[PDB]
Amino acid sequence: NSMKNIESLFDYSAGQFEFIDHLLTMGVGVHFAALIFFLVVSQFVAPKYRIATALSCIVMVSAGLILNSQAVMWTDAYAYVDGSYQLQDLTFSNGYRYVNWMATIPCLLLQLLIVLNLKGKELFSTATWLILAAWGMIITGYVGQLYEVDDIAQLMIWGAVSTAFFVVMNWIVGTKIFKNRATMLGGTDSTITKVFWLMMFAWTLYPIAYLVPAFMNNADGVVLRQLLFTIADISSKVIYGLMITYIAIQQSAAAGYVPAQQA
Ligand SMILES: CCCCCCCC/C=C\CCCCCCCC(=O)OC[C@H](O)CO
Ligand SMILES: CCCCCCCC/C=C\CCCCCCCC(=O)OC[C@H](O)CO
Ligand SMILES: *C\C=C(C)/C=C/C=C(C)/C=C/C1=C(C)CCCC1(C)C
Ligand SMILES: CCCCCCCC/C=C\CCCCCCCC(=O)O
Ligand SMILES: CCCCCCCC/C=C\CCCCCCCC(=O)O
Ligand SMILES: CCCCCCCC/C=C\CCCCCCCC(=O)O
Repeated sequence: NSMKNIESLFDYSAGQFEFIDHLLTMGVGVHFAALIFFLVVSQFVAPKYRIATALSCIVMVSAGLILNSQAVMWTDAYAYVDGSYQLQDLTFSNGYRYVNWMATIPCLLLQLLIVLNLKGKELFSTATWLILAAWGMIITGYVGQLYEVDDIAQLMIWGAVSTAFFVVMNWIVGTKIFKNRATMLGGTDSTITKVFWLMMFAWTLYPIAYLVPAFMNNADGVVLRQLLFTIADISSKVIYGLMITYIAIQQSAAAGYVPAQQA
């Protein structure tokens, strides 16, 4: 599965290779550092919204484990031989990120629907359609990147299908946001709209990294992809979770929950 990604096609200078290593290991620290934050502030969240901060904790560990896994796979697969790091074993692939997205994405959507104050039949119903839409997006995206070396044509086609799901997923999310923001407390009706636009931006970096094989097929394209993934992870998971947390607390305060009001 690794011989199918462009990471296996190139040698890397010590600078390119250590930069990629430091990106992944930094992501681990950021994610686990934020996990502690979400764990601490959970006590300041009303039971109605407390599940939202817990799903962030799940996202943080899910991300940190796979970034940690990627970092160790990166240093196992390459060895500095004759002035460059060269592939040794076949143990590094990006497919492990797509497995991470399969898990974290439902949690990210869930935490959104919860602070939107959906409940009951609508929560279950809206969650089912979004998760299925997201899984169709992720799965077709995973199949396309298997061809990122061999058949760029198939990458583009599977990329097109994946984007169809992505567009439908966003129209559902946005529609639920704009039709349910008048229900949000403490002024969080204004914050949620900005969260939606934070999503649009952060999530759109992924398909751009997905296309790096097609417009920058060299060792600097590999660095660029990881840099885009790192920016995207931090905004779609950390910053997004922080703002979800703030909305969960603000509404808890406006709802009379004392620990939130005292914070
Ligand atoms: C031909 C080969 C087979 C191709 C097969 C894939 C093509 C269908 C792709 C997208 C349709 C998505 C439409 C399904 C979503 C409609 C339901 C929905 O979105 O409901 C949300 C609602 O707002 C919550 O209550
Ligand atoms: C790969 C080939 C396929 C490419 C074709 C892509 C077409 C892009 C069109 C729309 C994007 C929709 C973005 C979703 C933004 C949601 C806006 C929204 O939800 O509308 C407001 C709401 O309905 C009020 O209640
Ligand atoms: C870590 C959190 C999130 C939300 C990751 C999201 C990933 C996407 C929105 C990926 C999208 C793709 C598209 C739209 C088409 C090319 C294939 C991708 C799966 C990379
Ligand atoms: C088709 C794949 C299955 C996906 C189905 C998604 C299931 C989601 C179900 C409801 C989410 C409920 C969230 C947990 C309870 C918190 C709600 C609350 O107490 O306010
Ligand atoms: C772990 C549960 C996986 C979810 C399965 C149910 C939802 C699937 C959603 C869309 C399926 C898209 C079809 C992808 C299969 C074709 C790719 C291939 O050739 O193998
Ligand atoms: C993730 C992006 C989703 C959108 C993908 C856009 C689809 C691009 C459209 C096709 C342009 C024509 C493709 C040219 C042929 C290239 C394949 C080949 O080299 O054999």
